[PDB]
Amino acid sequence: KQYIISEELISEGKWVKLEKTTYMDPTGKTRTWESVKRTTRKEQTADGVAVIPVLQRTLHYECIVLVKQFRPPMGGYCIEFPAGLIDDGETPEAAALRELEEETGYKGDIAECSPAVCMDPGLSNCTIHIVTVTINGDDAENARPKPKPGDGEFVEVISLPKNDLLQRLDALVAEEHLTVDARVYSYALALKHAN
Amino acid sequence: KQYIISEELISEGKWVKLEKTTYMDPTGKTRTWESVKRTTRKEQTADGVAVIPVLQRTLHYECIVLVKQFRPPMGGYCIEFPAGLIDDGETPEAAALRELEEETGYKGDIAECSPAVCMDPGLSNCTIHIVTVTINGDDAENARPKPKPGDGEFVEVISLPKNDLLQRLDALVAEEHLTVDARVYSYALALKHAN
Ligand SMILES: Cc1cccc(-c2nnc(Cn3c(N(C)C)nc4c3c(=O)n(C)c(=O)n4C)o2)c1
Ligand SMILES: Cc1cccc(-c2nnc(Cn3c(N(C)C)nc4c3c(=O)n(C)c(=O)n4C)o2)c1
Repeated sequence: KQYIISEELISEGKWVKLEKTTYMDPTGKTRTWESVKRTTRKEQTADGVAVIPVLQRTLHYECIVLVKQFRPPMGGYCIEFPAGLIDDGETPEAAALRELEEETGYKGDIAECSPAVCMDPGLSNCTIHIVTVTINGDDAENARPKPKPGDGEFVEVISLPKNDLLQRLDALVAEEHLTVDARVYSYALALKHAN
Repeated sequence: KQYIISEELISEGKWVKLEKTTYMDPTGKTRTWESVKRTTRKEQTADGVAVIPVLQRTLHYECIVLVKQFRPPMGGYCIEFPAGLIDDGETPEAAALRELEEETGYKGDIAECSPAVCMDPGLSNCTIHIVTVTINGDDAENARPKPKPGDGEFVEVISLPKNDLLQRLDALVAEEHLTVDARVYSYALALKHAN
């Protein structure tokens, strides 16, 4: 009932561009929006993947494997699902598994993969697949995960119990410029509400 | 050990600006990032709020109150938690209850409120509080909720049972294409994952 009329390039970087979006509202009136888009999408179903890595161990509660990373847009460190762009010709599942191993060293198994879901629709067209990945933490390869030799990134790995995720997130994040990712927190919230 | 070095304005719009961010990695090397920022943040705890509205009625499943609206950056419709900017001097909780009532007509009670969390930390500094808000659907107030939408806003309200959220989201999307918000999906996903 609403439709895009035109989208005009305002400013383009290497990774991200800014667009003026002209669209029609249901009354037939023309309106505008400032839209942020990534420049790196080609034939992918979404810009990237977020990985929900479930560390499964027979002697432990399931943990969610999270990464702590400096994020320049945030001017501080962030606790996130392992995440990254889907490479050209790569599947969400493949990107998820690769990205998990690159960032954490864990070798996971696909559990499930979401449709493309939007990161911040009121602002950007950015989408990810949320790929749930199980990690056999008792398997010897996963005994001591190494974020797979060189990477170029500086990533601390954090494993938090699934049954206490939200509280463990709040605890971590009170100390300064360390922010929880919104999706991580949404996930944590539902774990808490569901019990 | 990592910190923002300089922030260079590339392009500033009314709602959103685009910056090239120079930061110091642990190696002592300077790197750049393209960062998106909202222009509308003031002296706030976060830019805005997302509301997780749990519609509660005796002898009924809890429902999650979601909103559907055309999102120009997505050039299509998205299913989201009610969300909007925190006004000046406003609390996250107050913004949440206000935003919930504006979009859905529901008058809710604060259940809990998150710290500021990142909408998309790899791209923007955008933060929200995720505010869980319970709605007594048996109260006369909420018998007949009336949205009070803003000039430009056209918001459809969709209430999905909490106990079957992920499926009902899928069901919605099968009926016709829309994008589910990532925070909504993360929430829905965790409801199934819980335990
Ligand atoms: C922090 C946060 C979290 C979730 C949602 C929001 C948000 N949703 N809408 C707005 C504000 N907004 C309005 N209005 C409220 C009219 N118009 C807008 C915008 C807008 O942001 N842009 C980028 C625009 O281009 N136009 C035209 O903010 C903000
Ligand atoms: C879709 C999605 C969802 C969640 C996280 C990401 C993401 N996180 N990092 C990247 C890729 N990236 C890299 N690298 C992987 C080096 N560098 C970057 C970027 C980058 O996006 N920008 C905006 C940049 O400015 N520089 C410098 O993508 C992508």
